[PDB]
Amino acid sequence: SDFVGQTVELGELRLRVRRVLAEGGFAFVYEAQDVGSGREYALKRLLSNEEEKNRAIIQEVCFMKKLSGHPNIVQFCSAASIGKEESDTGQAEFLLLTELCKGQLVEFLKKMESRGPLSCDTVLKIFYQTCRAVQHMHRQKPPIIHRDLKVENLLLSNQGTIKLCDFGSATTISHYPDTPEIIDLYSNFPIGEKQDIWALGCILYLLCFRQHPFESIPPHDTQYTVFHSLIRAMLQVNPEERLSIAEVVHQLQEIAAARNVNPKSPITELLEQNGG
Amino acid sequence: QSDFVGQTVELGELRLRVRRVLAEGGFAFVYEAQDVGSGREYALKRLLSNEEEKNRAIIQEVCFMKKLSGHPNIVQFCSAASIGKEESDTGQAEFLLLTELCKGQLVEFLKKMESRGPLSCDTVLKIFYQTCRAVQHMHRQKPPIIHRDLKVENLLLSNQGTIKLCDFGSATTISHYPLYSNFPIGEKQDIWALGCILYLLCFRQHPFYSIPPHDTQYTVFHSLIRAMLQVNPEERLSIAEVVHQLQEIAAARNVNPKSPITELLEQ
Repeated sequence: SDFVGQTVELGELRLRVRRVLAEGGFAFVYEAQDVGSGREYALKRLLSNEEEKNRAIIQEVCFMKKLSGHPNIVQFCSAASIGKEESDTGQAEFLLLTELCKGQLVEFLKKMESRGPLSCDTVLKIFYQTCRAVQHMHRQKPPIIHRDLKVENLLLSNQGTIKLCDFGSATTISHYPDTPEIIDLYSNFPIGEKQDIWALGCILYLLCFRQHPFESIPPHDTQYTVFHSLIRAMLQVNPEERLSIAEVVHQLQEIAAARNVNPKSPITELLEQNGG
Repeated sequence: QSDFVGQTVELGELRLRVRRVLAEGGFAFVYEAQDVGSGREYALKRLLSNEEEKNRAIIQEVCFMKKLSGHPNIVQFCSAASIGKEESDTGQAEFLLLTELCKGQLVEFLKKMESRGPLSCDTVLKIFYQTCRAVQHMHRQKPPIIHRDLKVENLLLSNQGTIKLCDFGSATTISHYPLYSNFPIGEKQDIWALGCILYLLCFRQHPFYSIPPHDTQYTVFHSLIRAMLQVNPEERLSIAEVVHQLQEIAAARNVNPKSPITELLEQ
């Protein structure tokens, strides 16, 4: 692989591939710059030799496009595909172009470790903005379930706000039509939301206490008390007793209003630091 | 455990007497049901769930059944309904899927025919064509619906003596589909599974291969078997090509391959 250095055409864009930003399973992510305009992007390149992988990749692209437009989701810019024979890999090649963020949230959190625990207001804004993204997913008809919510996948935008970008594990119901009860487009069964709520509860716990919860709230904590009932309500062992994302977001708004915080605003205490 | 036989279940205007069990398994049981007000008979599938992942898979199955209904080789969807965990007698979410009642499972009828010797090429042709036509309807959707569990044991025979597909519990597709229609997304594995069915109908064993060296009866099918069972998925025929070849075979045998499979229907 030396995709770095190449130029890639996507519609009217001519993108110089500047460097690698991230790698792993299906895919690598690069920094790219459009020659005509100077605009900068993240370019994800996913390779497939197999029809099951084709389906998963195309599904990811559809979710990115569907969810784009929310302020806490990365913006979808464009996508393209190269057939196996016409590609330089001898594989199907998929190119997904999105907004370039400042970097991964955890890189900015590392910088704070030497200084001290995060303020409750910083936690509040990170977690609110994350939960707002998840809300936008769960409110779709039918709901889109993320299934892989983790702190290490969250991005910080250039404006200092959280962005979700990893829809490779997401799922929903296809061909949803937009005494027992006849099934209506007005259905009220959970279809995966509750596991996203649990995963978010783990994020909250980790943001406050800086340890992973499964290996209870630390008995001597008095700094993050404001979040204790939410943590307990999201980490209920029985999925059906967990809050919905609407209730989670409502509670975080109440908390923000009571703390004089606009929870949508830039997380400036991270944005003073370096992570990408 | 079927306390359910003998109950009456209301689904809108239907009042369905649950007459007996037809089929069972992990997810679900299937019952014969009869509407009191009309005398109409149905298959009633009852799917129980204690978890959200299963709720999703169930509702997905219902959505596929409803989307595919209307094709002559797909069981007809009639209605669906749910009972919440608390209001249900199981202490679980209960889903009820009501469809057309078929005559029975295809393999039951094939068993009866064993006594009479190998199936004629015409019978194989009609069974296989009608199966492939159902799969074609799936693969032609935009985006394609992939079945993923095609097997001879799951095929039904209708009351008119035609093949019906009914098991969409393993199916998948792409949601929120908008540059992409050239990529296979699972069709080739359905093709392989269908090739196994054709082989099994002719030679009465599952290929897993090799076409039996001494066969001269089913020669007309040999290349289609080989073309569907290619080791490399991308070298396998599409379902459109498969159907085209079966139609040519039919026309050369003077057979309307959509018509009732009468030789099964007298069993």
